[PDB]
Amino acid sequence: FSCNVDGGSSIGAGTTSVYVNLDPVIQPGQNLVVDLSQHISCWNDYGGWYDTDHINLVQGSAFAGSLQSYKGSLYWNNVTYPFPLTTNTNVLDIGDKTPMPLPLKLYITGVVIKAGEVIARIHMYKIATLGSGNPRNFTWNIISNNSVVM
Ligand SMILES: COc1ccccc1O[C@@H]1O[C@H](CO)[C@H](O)[C@H](O)[C@H]1O
Repeated sequence: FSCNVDGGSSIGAGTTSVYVNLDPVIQPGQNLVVDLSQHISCWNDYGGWYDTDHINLVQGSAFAGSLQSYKGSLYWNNVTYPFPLTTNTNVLDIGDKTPMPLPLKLYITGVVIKAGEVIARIHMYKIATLGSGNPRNFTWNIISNNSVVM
């Protein structure tokens, strides 16, 4: 099982930065959408649904540092969860070698967000089908490319 970010080199586990464009200006009523399907894709390393991968997001996934006070929602694979995540999400099954963009969106409710700032840490868990399933942990550190004001 492997993923990449913005079509980059393969990732089998660990923490990776994911850079996103955010609305440069917001008013207190406005909530920011962060469509992570535009950046993260994963695939089965055999294809053919032979040793199928099972992926979910993990309890404890949350906003980072400054935004710990923020509220939001996390859309994952047909369900919209409160964010930060207080439970593990449903499982997405990955069996094709053709990359699947992750069905993952984050909704977030002067300068409030800095470019280069980690705004959320999303923990993802993988376990396959054969043997022990060779479980792996991924963390996606979501970082804004730009300032967001007000
Ligand atoms: C990059 O690693 C691989 C390269 C080539 C073929 C298989 C590879 O890893 C296996 O992939 C499987 C299907 O995704 C399952 O995820 C196994 O658990 C994992 O060991």
